[PDB]
Amino acid sequence: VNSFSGYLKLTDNVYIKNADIVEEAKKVKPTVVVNAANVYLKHGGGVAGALNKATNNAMQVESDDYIATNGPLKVGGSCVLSGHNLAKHCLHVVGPNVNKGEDIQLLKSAYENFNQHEVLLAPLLSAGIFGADPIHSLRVCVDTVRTNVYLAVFDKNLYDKLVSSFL
Ligand SMILES: O=C(O)C(=O)Nc1ccccc1
Repeated sequence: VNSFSGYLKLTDNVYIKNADIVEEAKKVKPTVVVNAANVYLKHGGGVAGALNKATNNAMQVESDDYIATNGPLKVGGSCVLSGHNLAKHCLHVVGPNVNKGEDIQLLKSAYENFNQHEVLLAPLLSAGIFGADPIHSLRVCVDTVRTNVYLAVFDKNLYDKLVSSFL
C-alpha cells in the first residue's frame, strides 16, 4: 500500500491523475519525484521551472554544482539529486526535445531510467514544452516502465484525452 490518492489505474504498474506535480509532491513527499530536465539542468520552464521555483531555487543551486563537476547529461540519461522540500530524491530525466530536433527513439531510453526506482511520481517525458505527442509518451511509458509509476498530467483536457484514447 502507498500514499498516492485519486489515480486511475491504466495497467498493473502505471497510474495517472490530473494534478499539478508540485502540489502532488508537496502532499505525498514521495521517495522519488521525476523532473523533466534538460542536459544542462537549467530549470527555466515547464515542469522543471515549476519544481525548481517550489524549492526556492535550491534545486538550481544544487544542479549548477552537479554540472560544474560532471558536465552535461546525455539525452535519454538521468541523475539522482536531492528532492529538497518536495521528495526524498529527484530523478532528473532528459527526454528528447522535439523543438531542438532530438531523436524521439530516445524517449524509450529516457523512460528506462525509471526502472531503477521501485515507485516514482512523474510527468510524461518529452510532453509540454519538449514538443512530443503526450499520447505517444504515455504509450512508451506503459511499454517501458516496469516499476510503479504515478503520472501527473498538467492539463484537464489533456488528462481526459489520454484516458479516453488509452488502449
Ligand atoms: O505534459 C503535461 O503534463 C501537460 O499538461 N502538457 C500540456 C500543457 C498545456 C498545453 C498542452 C500540453
